[PDB]
Amino acid sequence: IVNAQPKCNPNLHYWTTQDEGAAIGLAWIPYFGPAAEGIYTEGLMHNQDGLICGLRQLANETTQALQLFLRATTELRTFSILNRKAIDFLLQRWGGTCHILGPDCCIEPH
Amino acid sequence: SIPLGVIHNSTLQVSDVDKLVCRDKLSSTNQLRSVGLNLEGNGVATDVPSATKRWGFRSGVPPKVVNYEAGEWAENCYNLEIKKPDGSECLPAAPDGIRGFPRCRYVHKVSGTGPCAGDFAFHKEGAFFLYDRLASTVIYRGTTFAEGVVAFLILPQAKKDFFSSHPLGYYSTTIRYQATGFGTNETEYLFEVDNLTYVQLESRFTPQFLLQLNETIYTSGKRSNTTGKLIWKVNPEIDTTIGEWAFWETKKNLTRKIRSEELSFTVVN
Amino acid sequence: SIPLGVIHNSTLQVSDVDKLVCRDKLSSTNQLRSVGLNLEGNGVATDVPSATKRWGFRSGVPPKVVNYEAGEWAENCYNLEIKKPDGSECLPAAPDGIRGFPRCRYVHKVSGTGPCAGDFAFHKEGAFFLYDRLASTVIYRGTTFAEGVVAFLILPQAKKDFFSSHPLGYYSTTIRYQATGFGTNETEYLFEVDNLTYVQLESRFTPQFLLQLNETIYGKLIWKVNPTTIGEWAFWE
Amino acid sequence: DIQMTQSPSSLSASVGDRVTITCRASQSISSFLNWYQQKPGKAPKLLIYAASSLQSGVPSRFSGSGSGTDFTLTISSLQPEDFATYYCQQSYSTLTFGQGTRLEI
Amino acid sequence: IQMTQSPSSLSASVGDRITITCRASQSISTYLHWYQQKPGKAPKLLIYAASTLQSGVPSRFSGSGSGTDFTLTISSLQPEDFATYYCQQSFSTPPINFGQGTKLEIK
Amino acid sequence: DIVMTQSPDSLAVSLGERATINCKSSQSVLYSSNNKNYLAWYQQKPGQPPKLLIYWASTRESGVPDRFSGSGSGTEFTLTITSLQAEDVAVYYCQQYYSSPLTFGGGTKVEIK
Amino acid sequence: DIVMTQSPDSLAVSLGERATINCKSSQSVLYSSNNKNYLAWYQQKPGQPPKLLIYWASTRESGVPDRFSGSGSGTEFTLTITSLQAEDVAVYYCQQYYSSPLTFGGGTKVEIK
Amino acid sequence: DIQMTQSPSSLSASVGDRVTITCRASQSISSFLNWYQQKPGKAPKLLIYAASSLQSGVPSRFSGSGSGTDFTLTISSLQPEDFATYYCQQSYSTLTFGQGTRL
Amino acid sequence: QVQLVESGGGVVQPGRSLRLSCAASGFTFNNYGMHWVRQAPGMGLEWVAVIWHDGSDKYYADSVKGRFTISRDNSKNTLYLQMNSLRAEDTAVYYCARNWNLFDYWGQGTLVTVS
Amino acid sequence: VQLVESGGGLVQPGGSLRLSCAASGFTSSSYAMNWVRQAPGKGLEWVSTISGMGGSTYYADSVKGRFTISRDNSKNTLYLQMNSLRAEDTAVYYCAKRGYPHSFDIWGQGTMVTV
Amino acid sequence: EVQLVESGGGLVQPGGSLRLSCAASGFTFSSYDMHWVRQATGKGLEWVSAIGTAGDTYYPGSVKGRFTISRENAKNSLYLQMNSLRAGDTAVYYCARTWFGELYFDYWGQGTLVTV
Ligand SMILES: *[C@@H]1O[C@H](CO)[C@@H](O[C@@H]2O[C@H](CO)[C@@H](O[C@@H]3O[C@H](CO[C@H]4O[C@H](CO[C@H]5O[C@H](CO)[C@@H](O)[C@H](O)[C@@H]5O)[C@@H](O)[C@H](O)[C@@H]4O)[C@@H](O)[C@H](O[C@H]4O[C@H](CO)[C@@H](O)[C@H](O)[C@@H]4O)[C@@H]3O)[C@H](O)[C@H]2NC(C)=O)[C@H](O)[C@H]1NC(C)=O
Ligand SMILES: *[C@@H]1O[C@H](CO)[C@@H](O)[C@H](O)[C@H]1NC(C)=O
Ligand SMILES: *[C@@H]1O[C@H](CO)[C@@H](O)[C@H](O)[C@H]1NC(C)=O
Ligand SMILES: *[C@@H]1O[C@H](CO)[C@@H](O)[C@H](O)[C@H]1NC(C)=O
Ligand SMILES: *[C@@H]1O[C@H](CO)[C@@H](O)[C@H](O)[C@H]1NC(C)=O
Ligand SMILES: *[C@@H]1O[C@H](CO)[C@@H](O)[C@H](O)[C@H]1NC(C)=O
Repeated sequence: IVNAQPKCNPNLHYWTTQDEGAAIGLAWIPYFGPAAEGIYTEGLMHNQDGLICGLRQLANETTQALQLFLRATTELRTFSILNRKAIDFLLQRWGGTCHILGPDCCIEPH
Repeated sequence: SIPLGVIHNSTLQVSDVDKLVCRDKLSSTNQLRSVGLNLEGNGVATDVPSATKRWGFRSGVPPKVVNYEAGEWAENCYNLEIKKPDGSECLPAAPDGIRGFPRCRYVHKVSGTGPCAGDFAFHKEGAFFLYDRLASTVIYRGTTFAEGVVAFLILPQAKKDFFSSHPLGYYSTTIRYQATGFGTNETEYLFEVDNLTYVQLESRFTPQFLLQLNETIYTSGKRSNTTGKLIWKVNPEIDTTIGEWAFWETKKNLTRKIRSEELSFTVVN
Repeated sequence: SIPLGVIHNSTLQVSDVDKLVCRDKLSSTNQLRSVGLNLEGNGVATDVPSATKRWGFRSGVPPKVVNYEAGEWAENCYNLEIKKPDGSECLPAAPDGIRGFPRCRYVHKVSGTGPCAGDFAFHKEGAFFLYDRLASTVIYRGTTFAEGVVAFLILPQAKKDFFSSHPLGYYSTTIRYQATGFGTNETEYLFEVDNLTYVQLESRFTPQFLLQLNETIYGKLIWKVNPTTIGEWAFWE
Repeated sequence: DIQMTQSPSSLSASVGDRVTITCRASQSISSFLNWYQQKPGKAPKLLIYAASSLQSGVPSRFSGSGSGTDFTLTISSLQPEDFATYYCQQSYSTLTFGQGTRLEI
Repeated sequence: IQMTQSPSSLSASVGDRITITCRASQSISTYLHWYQQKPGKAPKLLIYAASTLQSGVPSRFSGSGSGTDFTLTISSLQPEDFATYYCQQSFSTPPINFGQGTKLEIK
Repeated sequence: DIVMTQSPDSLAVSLGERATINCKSSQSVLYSSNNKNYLAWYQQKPGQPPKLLIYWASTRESGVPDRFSGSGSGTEFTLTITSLQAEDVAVYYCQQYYSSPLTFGGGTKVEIK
Repeated sequence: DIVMTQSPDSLAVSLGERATINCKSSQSVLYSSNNKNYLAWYQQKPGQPPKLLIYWASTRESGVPDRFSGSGSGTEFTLTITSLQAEDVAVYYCQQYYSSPLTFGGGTKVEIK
Repeated sequence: DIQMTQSPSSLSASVGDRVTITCRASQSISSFLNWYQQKPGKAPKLLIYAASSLQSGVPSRFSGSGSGTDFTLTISSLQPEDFATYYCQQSYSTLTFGQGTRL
Repeated sequence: QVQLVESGGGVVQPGRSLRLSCAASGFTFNNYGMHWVRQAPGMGLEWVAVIWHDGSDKYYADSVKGRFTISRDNSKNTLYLQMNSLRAEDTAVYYCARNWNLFDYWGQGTLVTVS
Repeated sequence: VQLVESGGGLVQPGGSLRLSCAASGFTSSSYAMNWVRQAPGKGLEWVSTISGMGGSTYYADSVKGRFTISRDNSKNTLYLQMNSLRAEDTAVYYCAKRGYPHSFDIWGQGTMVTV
Repeated sequence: EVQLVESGGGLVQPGGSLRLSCAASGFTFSSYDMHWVRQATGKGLEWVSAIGTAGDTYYPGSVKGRFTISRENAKNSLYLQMNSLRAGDTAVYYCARTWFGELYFDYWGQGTLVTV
């Protein structure tokens, strides 16, 4: 739970960049498009306290690893962490020599 | 080996690197997401006097930045205009990509002079300063930022369940502060009601209180005078504490309203 | 969700991510390729008076850049040196990485003055300005660019016939223009045949006709020049 | 979210008179409105594209004016055939049609 | 800066309808406060902002004013009400001055 | 460093009509973020400490009469006395507080005619 | 283009009394990497080629007597003659080798009294 | 890495006395030293949050002193329950403990 | 149920310092500035002194600009009026008040006679 | 408010042992619990710690490849899976909860592991 | 209200040292950043030193090492210690107070003249 952390915000009001599929109008074009302020979208995840609260805890926990990773990297701007997580996931599950019926390899018959 | 949270059935299970659990399915990179959650949601004090204490100046460490794809609305965001007491630059100018935090209920704009020991300003709590989808470890001059931490998430099944719709107005008000001795224990702040009127600032004062104070000064504070700029000490003379609860807390309802008469004003000098 | 085109058996079928078709194989990262196809190929007018209409100035939108590994020869390329009537810069200075578009048969170097409402110049049609393997949404001062659109391709099965060999001599001619009121409908162009001699532009004029205009002529002089339809065919035709 | 509003929800006019139909946008859309007339029981047909231009083959009588926020469609002469529902489509974002206006005698 | 209660003294019946008015040198925007003091007793506040009443005050103790002019009205008098009253400005709080107030007495 | 230059070294003008002192900075002191000009104007009467007149290029000090009007933007600035009076005779200075070395322009002396 | 301006055009000081020549540069000539100022001081006695008194702002040439001491950092520098003997009457020049043009400031002439 | 050294390995004092126990770090730690009191045969108890802050419920007689490289702990009155051994932990890197000090 | 209890008083001949204390109960002393108001035997009440909520800032009436100094200790919920200089006209009852802007709560007075 | 340790016993050199630390009065999921080992008469050394949710597992240099530590947040229990036990590991083990400078604050009663 | 008084001016031999003291009243000395400003007789105002709230000292190049400024908050006084004074330093020295958090000098003390 998050009572280790002093107060947990029950409501999460999230702003995110717009989905690629939703926009169909001729506002994709940069010239005719929204300014930097307007690109964002809105959402509220108030209904589920447990997931978002757990999430705040997870972010507090992960910051240490994130900081150490930033210290090791020479990146002025780091945008590859998600891709590195993806390649780690694939390299881990399917690195090689994966038994058809084994813990190491996800593959399952039928 | 940053912890990568896995969302399963609206329950957050942090992933286990070694286990390579069969259940979790990562269909595409869209499912992967980075979330920047504000510190204000964590119950930390968010008023500028306390918040400045957490920020600190150090030199010899290069600044680093990260991108968070999605972020949380922050009640309080800070924009710093600090200059050294001789007028030298204290905070590095923003790089081209860096832009102000997108959604802020209250922008605390602090302009003032403080000792600036380090090349860059760093968060003593280890958190990042969030700028418009970029999370930095260093404060940048004149760009609205909300201090926060970045969490990496594997979203569930990409079925539009999460961060695609609201399962279920942007009006940002700038609270302008002036500060001396910024970044040290001996720091004093003046809330700037208007050009000629300033109010001494204490941690107790919350943004709603400050806006109410601005109204009270305007209506009946005799702010305009030929003496000079007026610095007012203010105390809400009400038995209850001012703004103990957090913004989410109790939906900020049934909260005592401090009518204009309750506030007491004296001139510091 | 950028559309990805799979080239199999010399036929292009855009990849259907949902169907997870197993005909395509991505043996190596080399098979993935980003090709920048010039806008002139689609058939739009390429002369400076018409092309300028597409370019527009806007503020508040950050410039973005994307690389394209391979590109196409551009019949017409544009170099812009537009200054506001003061002399204040109108187009951002080229960043370090950006370089002029290579393989341009004609470089239309437009220099002049025009109102510049926006911080940056953008393409109204939504296309990208192509710079030496970097496609940018904005125009950079002094750097040759060709209007184009980037496409992402899965090359066929490492056969390398495509884009590593030609399945089946670079000379660049710099056409130079002087312009006023650039970026607005009230824009006037006079082609610089020589230091002291200029010819006023019309939309119909093509690079070939402009090149002969130097021969035709023989206190700066502006010449109105009248030569049916000229260059109705596209450059390839 | 762009909100099309067609001001004259029901307009009645006689033959051989000018009629203007106005479609308003919640926030500015740069000349991206489109006007479609729908005869009852038949497919809608495009009349004005880009808020000003006239699609080929449309009678010249139809004309439109464009702006960031406010748009107007002007039928110079209302011959009896040009009596139908007229829709304004905003193409700036998410392609929302207007409520529509049925012109009648 | 100077606050005056216009009626220097007042006398009235036990149930009489009586009002008092306070005169301000400047213009006070609803910042007048009304205090009632019984003889040989601690003064007690009545009206916070010249309109808003205190929790324990009797309803009849209702007054209103704005700007320079402020008034305190007693709809029906009572035996206990026969006591002095005071009005205070809030604009210039550092030099707060109390002025002699009407001595309510039987008529 | 910004070097401040006041164009009229001495500005003899008769009482009651406008007097304008022009101030030029080597590079502009208009900050982009707040769009506020970091210039101040100081009046030094003979044998008194200088007293602030106009700050933020245009904002006036509380004590200063409305006769002292300041204006300008970017690189160059000006101070205008709408109606000069005998009491106004003094040396008027510029300051730019936009940079590391605080610099005052050479003084401009106004004298009645 | 760094331009050196020496503040006293002439400096009449009596024999045996300290003399100071000020040297302001348009741009700072302190180099961050080594934190040593790229300036040199030259003495041109009348009728002779200039002589190199001080280099690196403070370092003194071997021949130069201890009297000549150079100090300062960043934009502005000074050369101090602790005791001015009569044989030190000359014209003293600055030099900046921080940047391309290698400009010299206008000379400062010191005259005994 | 940094090496933690408590200067007094063992010292004996009577009740009611002023005693200072000093823990020294080879390289400076930014006030990240926390003190532990271990009763003999019982699990250690935290004393000082970080160099100076005194843990809630620990007697006020214990006083935390901190500095960049050298840290000290002082027992005000030496009650018998406080006669137990003490430890110093650094939190700059690797969370090592100094060799215990015996009263 | 806030109770302000005055203390001290007594009879003092002019010129001897007298210390007055108003006890505070039932409210948070920290966030309320307090007032000292003196009511003459029959003449009427005149304000004497006020202190800020934290105790830092204290204002006095013109008559008593230097003679009387006011102080409070937040820990004990008590305020002290130091009657440094005593004159015969100072004889009156003294009242403490609980709020800076509005004298909402007055303690039962303490009688001070200069004699 | 209470931490309970179990699993200690006699294990021959090599082999594996599981130490179970359970939390009473605390939601262990929230707090990052730690294991500290005290060698008999040779002081205390920190052996491993876990993040609250279990994402981050941290080990000492000595047991970097030997010990696997995991948390079952559902049961408020911590498991330290010692493996390939060595001679020096014959020491009491304590489980503790993180603090302000990564400081062990609440200490559960130690359990003894002997090789 | 705000009163700044300068003291310690006088005649100093070239290469000697002088200490200037600025007393302050009518405002909270600790909060505000205090500056010393030099005005030569014929050269106009020149900024010569700055002291911050925390005791941080900033100087222009001319007096970068020669001048040390100090503030002692308890007695509401500002101190400028001038060392190795040269002929150029002769001027009227003002102690100025910048407005809270900004660099314009709202209040100037009555100047003191030092001659070298
Ligand atoms: C992720 O979440 C964690 C958990 O909430 C955050 O941890 C917080 O860290 C900040 C700073 O890093 C702390 O603020 C400090 O407060 C100190 C005052 O004492 C506090 O201690 C208590 C914490 O209680 C826990 O630890 C103690 C110590 O072992 C245990 O006894 C207790 O059982 C808990 O295990 C609070 O309960 C108490 O109310 C106080 O708040 C300050 O001393 C401290 O440093 C100040 O002084 C230093 C020396 O001068 C100076 O260097 C500092 O700059 C500062 O001025 C600091 O203010 C929080 O107390 C702490 N919370 C908890 C619950 O531990 C973590 O910050 C967060 N990280 C991110 C990136 O989000
Ligand atoms: C602020 O920190 C400095 C640093 O040593 C110290 O000297 C000063 O006393 C501190 N101020 C307070 C009020 O503690
Ligand atoms: C509150 O401050 C704003 C500017 O921040 C001002 O426009 C407004 O007038 C103030 N409030 C009132 C009631 O005047
Ligand atoms: C150019 O465009 C402007 C803006 O729409 C318009 O006012 C003007 O009439 C146009 N002129 C021409 C010649 O197209
Ligand atoms: C003509 O202009 C070119 C540049 O366009 C220049 O190099 C050349 O010297 C010029 N010649 C004459 C004769 O002006
Ligand atoms: C404050 O100053 C600014 C700049 O001169 C001005 O625009 C604004 O109206 C002023 N406001 C007040 C209340 O004086």
